[PDB]
Amino acid sequence: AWVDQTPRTATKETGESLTINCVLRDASFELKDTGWYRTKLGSTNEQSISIGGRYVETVNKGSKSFSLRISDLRVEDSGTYKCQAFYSLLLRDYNYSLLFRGEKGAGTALTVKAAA
Amino acid sequence: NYMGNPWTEYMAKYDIEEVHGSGIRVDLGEDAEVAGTQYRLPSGKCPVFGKGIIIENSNTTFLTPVATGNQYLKDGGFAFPPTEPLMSPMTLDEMRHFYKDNKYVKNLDELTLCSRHAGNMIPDNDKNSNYKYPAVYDDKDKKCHILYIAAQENNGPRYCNKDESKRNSMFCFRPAKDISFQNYTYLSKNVVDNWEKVCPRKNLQNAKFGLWVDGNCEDIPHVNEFPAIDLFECNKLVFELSASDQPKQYEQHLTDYEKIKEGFKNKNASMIKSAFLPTGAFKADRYKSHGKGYNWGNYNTETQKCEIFNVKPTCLINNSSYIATTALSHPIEVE
Repeated sequence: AWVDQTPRTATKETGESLTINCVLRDASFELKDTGWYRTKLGSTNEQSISIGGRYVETVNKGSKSFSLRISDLRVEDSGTYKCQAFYSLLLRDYNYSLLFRGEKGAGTALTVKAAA
Repeated sequence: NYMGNPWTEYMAKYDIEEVHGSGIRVDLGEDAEVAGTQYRLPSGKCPVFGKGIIIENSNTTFLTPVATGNQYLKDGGFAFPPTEPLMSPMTLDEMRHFYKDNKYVKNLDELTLCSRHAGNMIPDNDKNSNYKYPAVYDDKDKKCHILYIAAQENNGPRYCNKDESKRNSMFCFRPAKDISFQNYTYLSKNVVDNWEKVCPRKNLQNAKFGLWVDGNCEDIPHVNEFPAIDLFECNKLVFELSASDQPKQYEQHLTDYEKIKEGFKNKNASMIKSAFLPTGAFKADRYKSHGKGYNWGNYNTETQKCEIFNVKPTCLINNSSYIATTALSHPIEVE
C-alpha cells in the first residue's frame, strides 16, 4: 500500500486554516490507528505532533482516510507534515492485538508568513 | 612530516568502534522508552554474520516463536508469535511484495530490508516509541525472523549450570557462532543500508592486520595468541572476546532491575516496570561498550594460531599464512 497525502505544498498567512488529507491506497488490511509527524523548517528532525488545541484530527476508518486540520495558523507551524497509517495484527489466538507501522505520506511543505 | 595514511579509506570498515558503535557478542547499545519505562536494546550499525542465541537445556531453537501455548513447541524460542496477517517470519519475495509500493524499501538489500521490516513492529501499542525489535536473516531460507526477545545472554552458573539445575528456573542462553548459525545474521534496528561498503563481511585471504607507523605497515604490537584448528574457530574466539554490552555484574535470582539490564522487556504477564529505577552515580551507561573490545583477529593457517587484539588496525600486511578476521565477519567466507 501507499498513503496519498495532499496538499504537497501550502503557502498560508498567519491566522488562516489548513487541512491535510491522507488516504490509505491499495491496502490489504484496515486502518487501525494514525500518527502525525513534522520536520520544522530549520531542523532535520522529524517529530511527533501532539493532536489537540488548534490541531484537530478526523479519522474515517470505513474509507481508510484521515485528516489534520490546523486552525489559526502560526509561523511556528511552518514545516513538512507527514501522516502515518498503522495496521492491526491479531496473534493467532488472542485476545491481545498488536499494531504495525504502515505507510507514510509524501508530506506537506507548509509555509506560514504574516502579511508582509 | 606528512602524517596521513593512504590506508585510511580502505580501513574505515575495520574501525569497528566507529562504523558499528555498539557491542557485538552482546549488543544493548541504546535505551528506548516504551509507555514510560526505559528498556535497553540492540543498536549496532553493522550486521553480525554467523551470530545466533543458544538456548541451554531445551530442544527448541531460537528462531522458534516465543511461548504462547500454540503451534511451535512449548517453552519456545525468541521469535515473534504467529499473527494475522503474518509479518514474521517472512521471506525475501514476501517482503519485496509487501513493500512493493515503496521504491526505497522494495530495492533494499535483504539484510537492511529485514531490519527495516522488523522496525515496523510496535512495542506494547506505543505509537511514538523509539524501541524497535532486532531480527535474524537466514540466507538459506531467505527468511527474516523478527525477535520478540531482545536479551542475548542469561546464564550465571548458579542457576543455569548443568543446563537448568534446580526447582524453578526460566531461560538460560548465550550468544554463539554455532556452525548451525553460519547462514544467520543478527540485525539491530540500526543496520545501515550501505553496510556492504562500510561494514566487514568476508574474511581476508593472505592478509594480516597491522599498524601504519612511519609510512610503513608494522605488526600489531600487543596481541593475545590462541590455538585454533581452523578459521571458524578463530572467528568464534574473536567473537567471544569482542565488544560486550552485557551487565558484567551478573545477578543470581533475577530482580526486575537486573531483568531489564539484560535487555528483557516482557516477563510476558505484562511489561517489566521498575518502580525505583537506576539511581545515583551510575550515569546509566556503565555497560555501553560503544564497540570497544577484542574485535579483530589475525588467523595463522600455518601455526593454527588465532592472534587476537583490541586496537583498530590501520593497514594490511601481505602474508600468505594469514587470514584477517573480525567479530562481525562471516565465520567461514574468505575473499
